[PDB]
Amino acid sequence: SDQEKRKQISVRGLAGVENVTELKKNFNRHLHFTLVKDRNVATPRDYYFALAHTVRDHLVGRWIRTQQHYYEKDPKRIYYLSLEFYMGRTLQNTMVNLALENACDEATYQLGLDMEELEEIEEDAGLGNGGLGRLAACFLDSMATLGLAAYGYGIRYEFGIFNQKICGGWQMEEADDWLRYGNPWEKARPEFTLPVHFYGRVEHTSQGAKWVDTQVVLAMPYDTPVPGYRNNVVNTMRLWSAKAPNGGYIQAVLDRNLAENISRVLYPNDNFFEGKELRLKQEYFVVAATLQDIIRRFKSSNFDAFPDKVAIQLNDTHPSLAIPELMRVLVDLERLDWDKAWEVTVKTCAYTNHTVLPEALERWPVHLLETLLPRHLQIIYEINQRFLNRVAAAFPGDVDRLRRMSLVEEGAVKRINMAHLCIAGSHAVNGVARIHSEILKKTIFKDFYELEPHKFQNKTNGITPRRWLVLCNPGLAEIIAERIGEEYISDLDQLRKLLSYVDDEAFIRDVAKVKQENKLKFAAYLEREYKVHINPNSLFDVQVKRIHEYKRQLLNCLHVITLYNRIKKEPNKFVVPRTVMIGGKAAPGYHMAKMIIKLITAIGDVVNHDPVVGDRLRVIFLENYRVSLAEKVIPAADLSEQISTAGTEASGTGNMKFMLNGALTIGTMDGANVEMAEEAGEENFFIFGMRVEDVDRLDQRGYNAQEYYDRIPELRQIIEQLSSGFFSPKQPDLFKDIVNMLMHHDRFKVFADYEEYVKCQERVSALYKNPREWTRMVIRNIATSGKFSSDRTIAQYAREIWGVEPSRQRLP
Amino acid sequence: SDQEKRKQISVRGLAGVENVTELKKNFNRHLHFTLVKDRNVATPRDYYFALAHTVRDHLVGRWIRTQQHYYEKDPKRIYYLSLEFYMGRTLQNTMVNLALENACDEATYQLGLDMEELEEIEEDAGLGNGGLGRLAACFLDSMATLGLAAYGYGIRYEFGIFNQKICGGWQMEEADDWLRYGNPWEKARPEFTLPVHFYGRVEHTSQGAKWVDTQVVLAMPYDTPVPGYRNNVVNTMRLWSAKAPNGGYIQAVLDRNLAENISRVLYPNDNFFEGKELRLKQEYFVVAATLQDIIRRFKSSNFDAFPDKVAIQLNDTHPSLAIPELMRVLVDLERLDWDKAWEVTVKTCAYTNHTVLPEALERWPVHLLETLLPRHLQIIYEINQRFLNRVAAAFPGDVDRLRRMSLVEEGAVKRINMAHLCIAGSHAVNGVARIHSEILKKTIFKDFYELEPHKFQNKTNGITPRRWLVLCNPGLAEIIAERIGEEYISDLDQLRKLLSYVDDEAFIRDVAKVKQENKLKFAAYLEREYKVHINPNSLFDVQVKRIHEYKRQLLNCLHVITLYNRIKKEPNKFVVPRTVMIGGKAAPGYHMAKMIIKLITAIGDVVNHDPVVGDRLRVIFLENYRVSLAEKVIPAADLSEQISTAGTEASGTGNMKFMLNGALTIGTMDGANVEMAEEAGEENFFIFGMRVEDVDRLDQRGYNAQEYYDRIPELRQIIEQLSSGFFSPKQPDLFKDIVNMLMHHDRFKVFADYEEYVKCQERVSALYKNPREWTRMVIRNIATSGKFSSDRTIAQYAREIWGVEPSRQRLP
Ligand SMILES: CC[n+]1c(C)c(C(=O)OC(C)C)c(-c2ccccc2Cl)c(C(=O)O)c1C(=O)O
Ligand SMILES: CC[n+]1c(C)c(C(=O)OC(C)C)c(-c2ccccc2Cl)c(C(=O)O)c1C(=O)O
Ligand SMILES: *Cc1c(COP(=O)(O)O)cnc(C)c1O
Ligand SMILES: *Cc1c(COP(=O)(O)O)cnc(C)c1O
Ligand SMILES: OC[C@H]1O[C@H](O)[C@H](O)[C@@H](O)[C@@H]1O
Ligand SMILES: OC[C@H]1O[C@H](O)[C@H](O)[C@@H](O)[C@@H]1O
Repeated sequence: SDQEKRKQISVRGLAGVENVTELKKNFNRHLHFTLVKDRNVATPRDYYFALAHTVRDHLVGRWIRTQQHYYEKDPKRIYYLSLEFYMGRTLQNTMVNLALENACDEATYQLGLDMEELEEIEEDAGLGNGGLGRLAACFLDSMATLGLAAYGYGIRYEFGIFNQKICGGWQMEEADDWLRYGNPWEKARPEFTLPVHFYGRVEHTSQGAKWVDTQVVLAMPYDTPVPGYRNNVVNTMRLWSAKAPNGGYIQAVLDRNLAENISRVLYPNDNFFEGKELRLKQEYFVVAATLQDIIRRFKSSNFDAFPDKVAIQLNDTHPSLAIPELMRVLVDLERLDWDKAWEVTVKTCAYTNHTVLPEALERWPVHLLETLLPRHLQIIYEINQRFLNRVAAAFPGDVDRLRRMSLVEEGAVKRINMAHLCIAGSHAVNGVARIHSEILKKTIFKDFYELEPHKFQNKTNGITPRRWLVLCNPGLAEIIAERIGEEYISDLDQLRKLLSYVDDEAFIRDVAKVKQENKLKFAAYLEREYKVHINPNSLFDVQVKRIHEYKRQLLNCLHVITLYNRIKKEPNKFVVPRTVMIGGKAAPGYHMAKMIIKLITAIGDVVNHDPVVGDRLRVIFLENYRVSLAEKVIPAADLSEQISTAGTEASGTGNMKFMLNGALTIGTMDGANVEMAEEAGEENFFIFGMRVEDVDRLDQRGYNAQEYYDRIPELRQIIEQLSSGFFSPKQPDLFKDIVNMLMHHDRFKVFADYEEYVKCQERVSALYKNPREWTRMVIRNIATSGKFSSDRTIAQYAREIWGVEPSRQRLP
Repeated sequence: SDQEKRKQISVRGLAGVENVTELKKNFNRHLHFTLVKDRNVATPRDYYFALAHTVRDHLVGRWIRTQQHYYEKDPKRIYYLSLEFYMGRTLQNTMVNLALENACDEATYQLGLDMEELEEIEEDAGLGNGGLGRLAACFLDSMATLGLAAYGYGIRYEFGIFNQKICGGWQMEEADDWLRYGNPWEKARPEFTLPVHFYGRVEHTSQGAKWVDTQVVLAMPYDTPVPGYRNNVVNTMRLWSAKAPNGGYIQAVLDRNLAENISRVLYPNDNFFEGKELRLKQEYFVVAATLQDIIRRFKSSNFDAFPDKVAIQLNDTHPSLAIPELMRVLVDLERLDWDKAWEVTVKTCAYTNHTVLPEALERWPVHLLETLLPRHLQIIYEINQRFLNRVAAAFPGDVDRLRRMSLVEEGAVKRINMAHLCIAGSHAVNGVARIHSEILKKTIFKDFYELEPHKFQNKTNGITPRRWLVLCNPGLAEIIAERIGEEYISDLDQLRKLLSYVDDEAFIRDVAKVKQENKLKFAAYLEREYKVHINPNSLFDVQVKRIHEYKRQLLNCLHVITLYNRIKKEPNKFVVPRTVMIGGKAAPGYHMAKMIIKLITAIGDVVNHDPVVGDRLRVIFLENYRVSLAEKVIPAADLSEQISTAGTEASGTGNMKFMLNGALTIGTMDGANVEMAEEAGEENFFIFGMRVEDVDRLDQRGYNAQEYYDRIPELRQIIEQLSSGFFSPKQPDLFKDIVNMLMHHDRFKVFADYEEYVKCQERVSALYKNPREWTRMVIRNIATSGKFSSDRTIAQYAREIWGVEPSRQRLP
């Protein structure tokens, strides 16, 4: 009795068995009881929510069963700490991974509703800037699919990356109010709310140190379910929200906004460090709450065993304060000896590096750290002293090495090198692509690689075949399925078997048919939503990624102006029609990035209206590039632009998405491009330009852009056009900053790769002229894209860093 | 087909038929799917939410059916505009009105849960300061119960009235974060979001005037269901929330908080005007959005008919901008002639006055109005000019009358008298108690009553018998029910029939038994929650209401010190044991109110620890008085203190609650006390002190507190104790401001009513000494409390102001 009567309360029976009748029944229940509406007043958005709640209900039993499972079994837990999780939309993904897509599609059909229309109502959960943010998302999906006891931990931003609008040809930022109509996926957990401390001071009492007189900010966690692919595993992504703890009364209540501002906006910087105190607060905020929750879970089914039960993966140095914080907790609060604590910390943390550009790495001024986090600075100084002691003993006499390896950067404004803090406090440091990891070992982290070689590894990036194939390209996924089955969805290497079809006329016809369907669908979408007309029988040339000088959208710009100038030169000469699409967001304070967007639209303004050009060349800027737009444009792409200066793009992931969806690649030997070319065969790739060794040689003697300008007539013509106002009649000097940079301050040597890039593009169009051969080369690409699935990347992280074994065994 | 297939989507079948099996089934469903939890980790709060969602589901069909009904039938609609709705808790109330209380009680029993415990988790929706806010709430309940097509319209405050804490004997304010764990009762309605304009300027174009260059703030509505008593009617309370429309990017996103601050906190002023611009914004905010929604609904099933279809009731002058706003819309936007528009407006609006104190009435400086609402000020000036033209024609030559009646108050700081704007723009003005309405006609609104007698009415206040009897005193409700049935719950006049039992020994025994049960339960609650010990066999003397000088808690203080001094004087003389309880909140900036709370605790500090006093007298301050505490302490009260200075308390409603729950009343002939004494018979009341005419006579010759001090030795002793530090040893002069006010600046003549109050209290204890006679007098009170049910008040408003007929006919 009594407590035995509570056994009734169980998940036991849900919405049935996963079919049309019960689904309709539940959609209906949600529309009336959850949305408090009826068919006469229900809005399209209401229907979207009704469907989303019905689908979400199917996650619950699994979600509860999975967490119960980890509690019972008690496996080692993996914690992915990141300040970004670029999740995109959740509805379709959930349906696909739960195998409910068809049933929901039919149930919504019988209720007279269009599921595709409804899916379009959901907006992106854009809590990320780009690559690094999307990687965390793909990683969450793969860890679930591989049955790992993994937890994603981040910040629940009220405003994700800004929604970009184009006005007058310029980018305009708009707050991304994604939580306006609520979020049907998350579930707040008040009872796990935790306190995070700031400022204050340190007093050294008999016992040890004490952090006193601090300002408190509460951290309320919101859980979002992350379903693996058809294995009945539902993992959790826990995002923290800032809440005030509990000039006059009114102002005091209005001032609660100050403390809650911590989780207000995602800083829109991609590959760029901005030392704003509010960002430092966000970083400490996610770290402090996360570590408390991790230790709680550890204590609930001493610390010697911590590393055998916990793995903390730092996505970049953003959550690096986890190192000194874990030490603070173990030493100050748990009272362990420093060295035993340090052993535990190193064994627990591992650091992932995503870039080699100096301006993209974190170096916090010590004055900012001493006032905001006084005891963390003290602990960092002690970590530094003991680390420097070790290198000094390993390399006696080498004082300059000590200076280079120090966690503290002396100078006008003393700063703390966070990357150095991470290497010292992690048992594994990793690059995200073979070439990148090697560059780390030879340049920026060389001193560290020499002191601790065992620490450095590589983990080439990947993307999830679920969202990036099954989800976004059903057509491609089905034709691949009719030939080889469905086991590839969680074993991408099986795509290899498609090589056996390279000379199969049916498959060759099908690959091309799927592509043109996608091209047609994308063209329809652009005309409907933006009233933009694009020629579907043109080659879709696409460069989508954040706007950057290192990504060289400018090089792409030089090429399209070349294509235009050549056409005007010889109007009646045939050219492979092209629709050149460039999309991506610029960071608010990045002037050159904003000028590049303006140059792109400016070029289009001339190119797109020249009668002699007509249907032959069209240049368009894809506004507001985000995960959901990627899922639309990537599958309709013919040519994938991956032209960063060799040695600058650590890996890239968009490159992999384009390859998986049937596009041929034109790029440099940079990042993962190297490994992708290796996988498909350089003969099936369009690699061009300088190699890393080539830019290094140019650096040794000095890069003189004038040389290339004096030697290339076609290049001179374009700069002359830019400078004279040909692309900006009403404001002739509009692009003088672009021209000046290119001519005298180009760190990314655009002119040095111009000629080879233009020639390589000539060969791309030569191949496109032969559909049969273009398609056969495409098949050889898709068939070798298997190594780039995040399931592979994750399995390596698991076996070589976390010390846990992946698994595709389903739960009941 | 197609659109005929959507007929399936219907409310048709819900959670069954209203019994235990289906209720358990649904509680369970909600716990797993809505809270995403299971019995092993569910917290008590989770269970509370599970139960609340299950109950809420029963509201939906009715809620949808009711609104559909008003749309089909299209009755005249009544709009109750108020800046406060003191709703208290919703769970029990909903269960009671839907007749689900017993079933939920049993279903939660079988699931091993304690419903009472769970109900205690819900916190008050304290969006009100006191009387005026509670009245709107009681009114919402009665309008539903009387089948009126009524809509409550207000602001969804993020923070209601502050939670009061007592520290060191002083009040400490704490933000009331009532939406922290979410609100299971409300349902946001994004699609009805509306724009509200501020600042800007006015330009007079050919056509007419135009309000241009304004700052926009969006208004998002949240609906809360309000169920009538067992008639299947569910009306709506629509509360507006402020949302920003869509120094750098980051700061710009952080600055969205500024516009959303409008709906952040309820100003904690009770009977006091504070001219803060943020308050003016809140007032315009609720008015502008509300009027747009009202006109939308009007247009969707010309303006001549507006008054036949719309009634706008202004709760005080808070939403008075509705008058100039309705004119702005009709003239500027709908292009109607001024006079036809004015006719429509007056016929549509009616104003309710709640006080006569000058400091409690709204007078907005014109500079504040010209910058924030430039065209409203222009319209107010035109309304003034035309109104003054009418009085001038009605009273030729009377220039001083024009000056007194003007909507504009000249002087150092020109201001707009909002009460005057309301009378001019309403077809009915009303006081809230017979004596109050008459005072309006003879003093403050005299000039207006002389120009338009037909306009002035009275509508004596009431309280709802559902929440204030059935809900809070089940014991009393059941014994009354065993004698006369249940029809009284929506026909309170039937309580009259209990007079037939005044000499019935069973009923007499039962009334006293119910009271002592409540006294016992309250004593248990105070010891559990506050570790406060009170003697259950003492007479519970209670004064709960906001702390004010006009309410004279100080007079009550003088009495308890008298009781103490008399006991110390003659220790061995018998006295009726008393537990004097005083509770209520002080406005943050009201110094005297805060000193009074401190004096109360100070007195307790001495009284409660004197060994010779022992169990005989105990003085306690009930911390954080709010609607849910009222429901607990009022039913356990023996003596209800209603001692405001005659002519100051417009009505009062707590007085009525105490009468309905079996407490005898000690008070002045003020507000509704007059009508309550009339109903039960003054012989069954404890009326004392000066009457209105008596304070007026004192005012004519001058109030000299020194006279009373020189003539009353016992009074002199107390002031001497206060002044010397007897109640504040460590800070002797702590209460010098209280003493100084009483001696020389008492606008409320406390000393003038001291002697009569003390004697009247002697007679109260004389009666208490005789339980049988105390109880019989109590019966005569409860039996005549019927006129004070808000159902009566509302029926009068309906028939004499709104022009609509009440109805108890149930819906299916
Ligand atoms: C006690 C063991 N856990 C478990 C079986 C959980 C569960 O049943 O979760 C389901 C409702 C999705 C879960 C959990 C526990 C308490 C409140 C809320 C959650 Cl969410 C967690 C966690 O920290 O999140 C567990 C853990 O490990 O501490
Ligand atoms: C079209 C007629 N109305 C009606 C039958 C309603 C209804 O079915 O509401 C149910 C979901 C609780 C209701 C309504 C209409 C559209 C969206 C949301 C609501 Cl809530 C209202 C309103 O303004 O609130 C109506 C009105 O009058 O305009
Ligand atoms: C995959 C992805 C990225 C990363 O693209 P790269 O070309 O590797 O820089 C950026 N943004 C979005 C929306 C993505 O989907
Ligand atoms: C009824 C009520 C009031 C009004 O009380 P009066 O004594 O009429 O001023 C104030 N506060 C609360 C919580 C109430 O329930
Ligand atoms: O590692 C994930 C991604 O992180 C960053 O955004 C890098 O610029 C990119 O090259 C890398 O692919
Ligand atoms: O009208 C409702 C209430 O409004 C105010 O709070 C008055 O002080 C009170 O007397 C009245 O009862």
